[PDB]
Amino acid sequence: NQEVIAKRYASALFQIALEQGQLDRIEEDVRAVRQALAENGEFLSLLSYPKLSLDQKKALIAEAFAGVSTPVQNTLLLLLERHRFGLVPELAEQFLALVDDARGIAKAVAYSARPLTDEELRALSDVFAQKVGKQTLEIENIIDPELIGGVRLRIGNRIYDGSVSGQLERIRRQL
Amino acid sequence: MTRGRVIQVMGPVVDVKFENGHLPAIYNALKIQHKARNENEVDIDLTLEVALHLGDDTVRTIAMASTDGLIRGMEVIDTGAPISVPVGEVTLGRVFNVLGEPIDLEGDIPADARRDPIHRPAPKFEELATEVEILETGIKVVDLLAPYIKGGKIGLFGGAGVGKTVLIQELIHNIAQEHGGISVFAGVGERTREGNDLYHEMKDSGVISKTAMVFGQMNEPPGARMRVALTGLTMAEYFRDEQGQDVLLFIDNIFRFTQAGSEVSALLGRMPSAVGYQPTLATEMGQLQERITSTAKGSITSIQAIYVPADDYTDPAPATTFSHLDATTNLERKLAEMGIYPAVDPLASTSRALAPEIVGEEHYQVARKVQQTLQRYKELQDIIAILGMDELSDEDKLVVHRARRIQFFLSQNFHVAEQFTGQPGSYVPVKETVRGFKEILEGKYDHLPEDAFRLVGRIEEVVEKAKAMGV
Amino acid sequence: MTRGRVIQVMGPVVDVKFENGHLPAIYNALKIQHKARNENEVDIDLTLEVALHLGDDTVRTIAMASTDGLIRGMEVIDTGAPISVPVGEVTLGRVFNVLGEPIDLEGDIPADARRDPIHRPAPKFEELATEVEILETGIKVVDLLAPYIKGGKIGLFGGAGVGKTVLIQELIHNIAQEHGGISVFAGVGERTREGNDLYHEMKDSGVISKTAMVFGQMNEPPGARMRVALTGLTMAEYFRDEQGQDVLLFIDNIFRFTQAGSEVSALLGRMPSAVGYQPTLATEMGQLQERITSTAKGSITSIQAIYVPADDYTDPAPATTFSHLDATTNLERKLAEMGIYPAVDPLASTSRALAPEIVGEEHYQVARKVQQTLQRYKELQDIIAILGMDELSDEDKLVVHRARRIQFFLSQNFHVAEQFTGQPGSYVPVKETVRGFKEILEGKYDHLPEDAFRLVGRIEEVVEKAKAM
Amino acid sequence: RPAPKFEELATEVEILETGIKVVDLLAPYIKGGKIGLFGGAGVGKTVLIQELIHNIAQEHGGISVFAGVGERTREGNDLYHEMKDSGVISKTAMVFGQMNEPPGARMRVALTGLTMAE
Amino acid sequence: SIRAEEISALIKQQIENYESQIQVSDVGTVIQVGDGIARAHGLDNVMSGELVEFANGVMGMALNLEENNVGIVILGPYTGIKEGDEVRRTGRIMEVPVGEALIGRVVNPLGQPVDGLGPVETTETRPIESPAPGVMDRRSVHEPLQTGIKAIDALVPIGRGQRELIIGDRQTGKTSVAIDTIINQKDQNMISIYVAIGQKESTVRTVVETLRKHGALDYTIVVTASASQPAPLLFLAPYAGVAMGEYFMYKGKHVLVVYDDLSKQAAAYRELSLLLRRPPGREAYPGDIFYLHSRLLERAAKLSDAKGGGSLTALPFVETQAGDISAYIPTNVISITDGQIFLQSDLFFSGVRPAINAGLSVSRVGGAAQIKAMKKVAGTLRLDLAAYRELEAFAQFGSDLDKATQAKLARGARTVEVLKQDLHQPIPVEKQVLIIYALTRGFLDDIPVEDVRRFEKEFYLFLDQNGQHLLEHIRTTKDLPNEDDLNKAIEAFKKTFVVS
Amino acid sequence: GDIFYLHSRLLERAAKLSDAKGGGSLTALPFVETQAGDISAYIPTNVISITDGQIFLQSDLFFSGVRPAINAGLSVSRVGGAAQIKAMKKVAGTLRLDLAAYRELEAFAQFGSDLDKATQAKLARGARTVEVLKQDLHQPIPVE
Amino acid sequence: ALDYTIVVTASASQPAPLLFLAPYAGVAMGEYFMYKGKHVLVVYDDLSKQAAAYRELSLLLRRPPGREAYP
Ligand SMILES: Nc1ncnc2c1ncn2[C@@H]1O[C@H](COP(=O)(O)OP(=O)(O)OP(=O)(O)O)[C@@H](O)[C@H]1O
Ligand SMILES: Nc1ncnc2c1ncn2[C@@H]1O[C@H](COP(=O)(O)OP(=O)(O)O)[C@@H](O)[C@H]1O
Ligand SMILES: [Mg+2]
Ligand SMILES: [Mg+2]
Repeated sequence: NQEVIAKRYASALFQIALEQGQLDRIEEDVRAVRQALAENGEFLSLLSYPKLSLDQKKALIAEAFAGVSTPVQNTLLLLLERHRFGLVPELAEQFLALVDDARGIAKAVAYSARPLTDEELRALSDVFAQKVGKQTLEIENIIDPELIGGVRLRIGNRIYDGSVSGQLERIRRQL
Repeated sequence: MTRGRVIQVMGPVVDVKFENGHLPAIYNALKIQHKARNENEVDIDLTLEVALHLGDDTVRTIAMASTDGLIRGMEVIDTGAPISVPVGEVTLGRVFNVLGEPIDLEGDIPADARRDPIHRPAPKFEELATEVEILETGIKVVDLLAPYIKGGKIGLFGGAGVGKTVLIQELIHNIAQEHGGISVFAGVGERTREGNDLYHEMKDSGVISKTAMVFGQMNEPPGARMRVALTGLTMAEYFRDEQGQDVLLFIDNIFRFTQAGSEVSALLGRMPSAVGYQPTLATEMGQLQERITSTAKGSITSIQAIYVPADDYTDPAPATTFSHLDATTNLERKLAEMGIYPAVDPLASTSRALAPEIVGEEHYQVARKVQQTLQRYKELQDIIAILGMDELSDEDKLVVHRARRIQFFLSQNFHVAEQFTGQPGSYVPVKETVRGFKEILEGKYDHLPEDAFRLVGRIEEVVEKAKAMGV
Repeated sequence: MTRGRVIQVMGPVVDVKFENGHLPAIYNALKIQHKARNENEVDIDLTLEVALHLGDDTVRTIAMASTDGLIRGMEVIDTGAPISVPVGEVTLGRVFNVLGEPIDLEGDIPADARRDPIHRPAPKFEELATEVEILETGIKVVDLLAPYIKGGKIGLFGGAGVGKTVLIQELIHNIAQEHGGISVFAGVGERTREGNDLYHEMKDSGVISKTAMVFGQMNEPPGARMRVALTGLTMAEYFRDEQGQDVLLFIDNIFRFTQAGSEVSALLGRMPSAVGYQPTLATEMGQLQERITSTAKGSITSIQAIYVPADDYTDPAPATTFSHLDATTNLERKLAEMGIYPAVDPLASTSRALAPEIVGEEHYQVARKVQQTLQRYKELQDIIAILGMDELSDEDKLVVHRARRIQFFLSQNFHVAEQFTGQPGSYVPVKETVRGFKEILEGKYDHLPEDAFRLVGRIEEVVEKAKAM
Repeated sequence: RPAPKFEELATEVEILETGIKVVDLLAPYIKGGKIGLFGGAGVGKTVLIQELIHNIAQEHGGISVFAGVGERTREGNDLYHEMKDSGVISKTAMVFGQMNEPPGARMRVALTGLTMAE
Repeated sequence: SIRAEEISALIKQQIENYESQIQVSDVGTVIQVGDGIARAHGLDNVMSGELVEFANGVMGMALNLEENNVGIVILGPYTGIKEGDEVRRTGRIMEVPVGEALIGRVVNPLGQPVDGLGPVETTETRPIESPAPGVMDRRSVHEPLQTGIKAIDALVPIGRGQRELIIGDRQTGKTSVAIDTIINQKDQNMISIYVAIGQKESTVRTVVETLRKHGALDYTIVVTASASQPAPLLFLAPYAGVAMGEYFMYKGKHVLVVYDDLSKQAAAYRELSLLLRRPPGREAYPGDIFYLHSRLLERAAKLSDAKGGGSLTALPFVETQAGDISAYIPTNVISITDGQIFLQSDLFFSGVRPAINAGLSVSRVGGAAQIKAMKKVAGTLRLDLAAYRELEAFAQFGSDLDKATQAKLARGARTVEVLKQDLHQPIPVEKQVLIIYALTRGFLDDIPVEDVRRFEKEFYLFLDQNGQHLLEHIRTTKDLPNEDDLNKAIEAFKKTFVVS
Repeated sequence: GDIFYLHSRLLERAAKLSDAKGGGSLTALPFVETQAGDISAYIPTNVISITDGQIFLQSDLFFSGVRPAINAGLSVSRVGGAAQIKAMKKVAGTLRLDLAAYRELEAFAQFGSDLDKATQAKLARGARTVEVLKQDLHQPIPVE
Repeated sequence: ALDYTIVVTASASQPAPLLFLAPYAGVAMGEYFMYKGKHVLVVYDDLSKQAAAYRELSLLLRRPPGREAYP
């Protein structure tokens, strides 16, 4: 139930970021806030503590997040007043997921046994960006050597496995 | 200088939010006095009591009057105490509201009068008194088969339209005049009509100036119908604590206490218990019901009418109050439909005081022999229903022949039922109904017709009515 | 734009999200039409009825067919109106489903035909009929003992094997013969083979060229079966309002309507009320059966089979229908095995109409005297069993000799049974059947044999069947 | 562990011969089937259980296993001392998770007696 | 654990202006719609129980004023209300337009004309939920409410100001007893109100036409909530009827209010509570299903002389199932009212109409309401029926002793033939007095059973041209005339009457 | 869910320890109040299925004169016999036999045929057993 | 009889969906022979087990239960 409530907040912040026309200053700041809240987990236990009054928690956010953008600060101060500060990293991650649909960029993860050169990465990125419909495509490589001399590509929830799947389909079709 | 907003208004139930560290307590009274700034607002004079704490400085309350008009963001004045009720001999001869304020149009109680809070812990174990003495009522079923205890709690279990308001008014007519101590009638959730008839009967019969009256009748929202029994109770607790006075306390429909708790409990955030009742059905009627006790200072003899819904004695609100009462009289719809008034089930009615060291050995064995013949006839009911009377083996015919006479002679004409039928009513001492039931069980009155025993005070009037019938 | 997108699918319940401000109103229809673009997907044609609004621009619907294949994210088209059903002359003789589509293989209705909405408010207080008129069926045992009302609700408690469908076909034939009135059948949740049997019997009867049928049968989802009586009734309302004529409307087993709404409400997530019924039991039954009224221009009268679950009349599904019934016609098996057709039980069939203010004084006295003589003859059965036929008295022997003539006179030759017994059948007006039962009760036709009274129309032609024997 | 499969079962119904004449005549026991004892106390249910264990381990060589699932620690101790007295205990294996234990133990006692018999 | 106000564009317009101060509006937009129950964000200056107006024009009542949304109950057809419609607040707490100009009209529970005769020009409104008259506001019931039905006016009499339940199965004549006691109020100073709750619109139309035929719409007001109307209008029909009666009660006029089937209101409130997901109790009715009817029927009082002297007598109807007087809603409404009239079903099938079971029909407060002649005449009427019914229950066949053979059975059969009536024909109280006198004193022992109805019908026409002194004595002095002259009048008619 | 576990967790604690543990015991007497005598309710059928037998008290026997109100036909002991002394066992056997015989033969004696002497002796025996098994209040009797 | 019959088994040790899907597999194996022109006889031994397994599936998927918790 938590992810759809994060999605509501992220879609509201996405609509106000698309309406205000300050999209990059919102996006990089929410990325920095998500990194800072993934760095330390004791800040949620600090803001869940009952003897601190709501004005002290609001001043604590306004002091600790003094450099953030104004719609992001208003969003987090609404999240504090709703007892929803335990829901902020998921909505930050879903906000960065939804802003890349506006940019058109998709994030792909490629499991390769050998580290691939950048020219083939750019070629497959342009090819599957023309296939999937993206303007450009971001490729994240891994150094897992379990693949049999190949690369398997993950485009969201639809994967392109061609490394050990040949031998797997061979021993499946043999029996 | 700490006040609180209104957050939620949900029918009878209001959420109030204070500053941090200034929540009142549970059970404190909260006041709202709003002044209707424009034409889109309503003047409000409303009192709230606290039921819960919810966290985030909020308070879950229960209102005492109608909340139609409350706006979100309206300010609430805390009082710092529970609902304080004016108490003393100021209350004698007056009619009161749930909030202690007088409703009888004779004036208002001054602000410097003594006021006791509604809510207090029950009397302890070392303070109680357990002497059992019989209260003579003049009702033949009550005097023979379930005697009332002078200083103990008493129940009047019935359905709807079966005879327990008539029984409570005749117990007042037979007890409350000659009592010599303070009465309190706290009517909880019954007809506002019956609060008027009873008050004018107290006026013209001269009983009042010893009776305090508290009415929270069935027009009231359920927050009032809960705390009405407790404000009548604190009025009686002043007398038995401070003055050592013997107190009568008549409560009409103490069922409506638990029903008014059930109406608020869904909105208080509680889960429903079996049969739709609140979870705290057994302890809300244990915090009320353990304050009506006879302590070492004074004694409260309390008679309580208890409604039984859908004529279902297994319902959790009448079933969890049998364990609080010393004497019960279980009225039955069938006995009222046969014309037997009072419609007291002689077998489902029990008492602590029917024991030979208290009631006497002759009384005890006549009562047990009466119950024995009525139980044998109750076992014969099915054979009489299907096969008829003609199969019974000449002792069962005699048991039926005596039990018709017994269950008709338990019926009695009342002084209150003179307006119903014109028959003037009777008062029967205990030794005379023992003598009459012993003479019925001996077989001395087998030759009379069985319709000669209906609605008759004592057994010489059975003989007179049978002569008037023409036997 | 009103294009939608599916979010949730769980059984029949489908959640669909539109854009903001472009929401469909409640009870609208939503066309889902999907051509499968690859071998993974499946072709879908599926209609949804809007039932709730959940917030977040979404809408919870109930489905009219199976939801197998619905993908999260596929396109939903808003119709802009509730389920539009064809009405007019183009519906006569045609078998329809709840969506107003022809089940038959005869053809399709063109798109330019008139289609009127399925959900309509009941006709107002201004527009109804002040008086109570009688509905003349031409059956004697109906028009004498349990008379009908234009704008009435009548209960059939027969079951199978007593000729319920024969009464249905003859009421269609008689009203469309004498009153010029179209009938509408609506089988709310009935066996499909019995629906086909009923269609072939009404085709063989020839009655169909004048009726219209709606079958949303048992295989369909509960959202279909809850709305089938409404699309029979919307077909009847065209001939009530636009044509202005006395229309029949047969709802077979309206208990299937009540429990179809019950299981729709259980799918929607509502708290169930007494006896497992949907909280909205009485108001769903009211929104059905308050459109069955007699207005100033025409009427819709309704004959409704009632299930009577665990055979008690205090269960809420019989109890909220019996508060709308104006008459009952009990069909008994021992009258069909005796040889009396129709098998209407003369003592259990009651009517609210059977009163001297509504019907008249002479009809009332003759009908109550018929009920008294049949009640006395039903009491005398054990006396005839243990004492024999003789030595009862003169008076009760006259009662038996009168009441068996009355009991066999209640049977008619139907126009429906002409292809079975060859007898042409008759429409008997209410004045002539009151005169016939009056002349039997006086004793004028007492000397005739009792087998002349069987299967005969009126009292002028029992003399010829006594003459032939 | 999963149940035995379709081809692993026995195709014919065979009769578990007990040596008790009410059982052998009027209600025979399937070798591999499930039986119901409907008895309280005073009916000799423990004596019937013991002669079942004794006759099966005498004539068939079959081990028994008593798995007591949440029933009356007093009766479990009575049954264990009667196992010791009868001398048929050295044939059975006993597993007791009684009413005093939490419902996880009462859930899994029948299955651990079952995996001792398997 | 989703909250209903968590709406994406709504959260967007909340973080529009969070720390910058925003002036709060008196309009709100709907979040959820369904089953006649809505919710709306906005409306923070709304108050509990206020009429709110949708953009469609449908009224609504704000029940629950929660923290960020307002639980609204839609009073009307809700199929035109969408999410995103704006809700406007009126400023009034559940008012119906009530006036003298509402007499003879057929209205819905919101006071809008349904018969289509034009608008209703009233200048004054009255709230639907309002406190009952207190303990010092009342007075004992002492004035007769004449129904014109002989069994009610003799056995179970109604006083002006009491609440008497009229209970019975379906098709037992509750509505006919209502229309008879409304038609009888033509000579009196009673303002009738007929509240039809959950009835068929066809029968309400025929009810209004039989009221218009007997001239009854010069004083009656019909408040109609149909069976097709949603449960929020069914729930408010008795409260609208009471709020329309209180205008005339607190001005000193005397009002009769009839609730046709309060079991329909209880079922619609069960619906309206279970769609709010309130946990149900016995027979799935909510916890406050008693308080539903007690807030209604305790508001019907006989006021004191210090408050003008008006009165609201209420005749609520409860429909049982198979004659069950010990169900949950019948025993809830029995313990609110001052009596019951038990219309029994098999007495209605046998022909006894009005089919009053006189054993189970009680009038508590009545008896101080009879007219001092009906007391003397009917106190010896009631036990004849009682004895006759419970001895014809067993003494079907066999010879009996001559008292219980004839003086019980034949007298009881004459009582049953006396008390039968044909509908919509109320008898005045003096003719009831004289017929039950001629019965109980023994002047119907000679006349056979089948001629009692024609004896009564011809005796009324005899009285109207000869016994004007008797009838004027019972009008003015309210007591029986001197028995020599009255026995002379009855014997003078028995000399004339031709026995059949 | 854990209401059976609530009652069984305390009623299994009432034990008789062995001679290694000291030999001390703890016998218990829990009470369950039925509602109009339904043994088949939820809490009675949870507590009946824990305790080592039960003593049914009935109002039908309370008001017919049998105080204590024990329905000794339905009342079960699950130890019984191992509890009693030798002298109580020897005579409680035949007392249980002829009280069960009288409970069977009383069924055919409320109306009708006026049974012969061969079981009228058993009915008189059983009425004397019922009259022996009554007591007063707070008068306990020793075993002898 | 196994020259012409087909046995479809969802025994009690299998999970609730196979118990749910056994009768629909029955008609899906029978309708092939029905629309080829043959006559089929399908026997559903204890549909109450199938209803109880669908009750189990609807309750563990958090669907709102009706009477006897059947959905
Ligand atoms: N005194 C009477 N004499 C003759 N007929 C009567 C009498 N009273 C009532 N009726 C008839 O009984 C019929 C049913 O009565 P009525 O409809 O008033 O009862 P009801 O309880 O309102 O029925 P429902 O609840 O089903 O509407 C009416 O058609 C009416 O004509
Ligand atoms: N002793 C009595 N004699 C005659 N009638 C009685 C007697 N007691 C009760 N009744 C009748 O039974 C009814 C009981 O009503 P009441 O006790 O006032 O209501 P409730 O039981 O709901 O409080 C009354 O209407 C009265 O007519
Ligand atoms: Mg009362
Ligand atoms: Mg009616």
